[PDB]
Amino acid sequence: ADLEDNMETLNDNLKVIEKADNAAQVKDALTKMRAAALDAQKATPPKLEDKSPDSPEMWHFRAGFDHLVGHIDDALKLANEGKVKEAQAAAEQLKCHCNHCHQHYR
Amino acid sequence: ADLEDNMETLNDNLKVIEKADNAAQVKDALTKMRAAALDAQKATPPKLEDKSPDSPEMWHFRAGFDHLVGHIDDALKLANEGKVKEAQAAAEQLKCHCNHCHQHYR
Ligand code: HEC
Ligand code: HEC
Ligand code: NI
Ligand code: NI
Repeated sequence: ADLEDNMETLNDNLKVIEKADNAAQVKDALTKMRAAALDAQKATPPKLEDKSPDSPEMWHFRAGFDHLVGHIDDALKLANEGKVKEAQAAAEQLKCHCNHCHQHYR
Repeated sequence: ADLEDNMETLNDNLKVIEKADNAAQVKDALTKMRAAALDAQKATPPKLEDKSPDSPEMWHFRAGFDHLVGHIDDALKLANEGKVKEAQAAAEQLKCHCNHCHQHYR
């Protein structure tokens, strides 16, 4: 959808992952998070409306989603190994990506 | 100084900023962190000793310090413009940079 919908999706599924106790639930939530992050990367945040596409600010904004997606992919691999707790710990650590982008651009 | 020397400097001074009794101590600690990070950026982590200066792992390692230096510079700017409580709040967010790189390479 749009950036507000993608953001609550990300937040909702972090909670799902912390709640869960098996690999399938974690995998499903991470998969949902991955789609939301890639969709949000296409948007321009309101505080960067007139910035150029390759501007330093737009570059760092887009890079933040690439990096979030990379670490979602890393947590997905752990869940696919049956390493539930390690996948959950990796998911919890995604909050650093949320907070970093927010402090720049939210 | 080698890598774990720089890491001790980063660890000690991040704690100084949180506990500092005055603003001059915040700036001085941020300055020491910045120097340690730029030195550490020129190191090879032991888990990557088998990688070239061009490996994707060495690239992400170097970029982590670039980004940490940028955010130290942001906090230094707050401190230099007299907004030292804001600089302290920004320094607290630096721990995510530590945790992210450690997740990969520590
Ligand atoms: C940039 C690279 C971001 C990353 C990574 C994450 N978010 Fe985000 N978020 C971003 C912006 C620019 C905004 C402002 C939206 C606006 O239209 O002003 C937000 C906002 C949120 C919100 C609030 C939703 C709202 O309608 O205001 C939430 C709940 C949120 N973000 C959650 C969130 C989480 C949990 C993230 C990590 C998993 C995350 N975001 C990453 C930009 C970016
Ligand atoms: C990569 C870009 C890193 C960033 C950013 C930070 N650290 Fe780090 N740290 C990194 C590596 C590769 C290692 C292992 C070094 C080794 O030779 O094994 C470390 C290690 C530490 C340690 C342990 C020190 C030791 O004697 O082994 C500490 C206390 C430490 N790091 C602290 C630290 C802090 C507080 C950081 C943020 C401010 C931080 N590091 C960033 C790689 C990276
Ligand atoms: Ni990473
Ligand atoms: Ni940044």
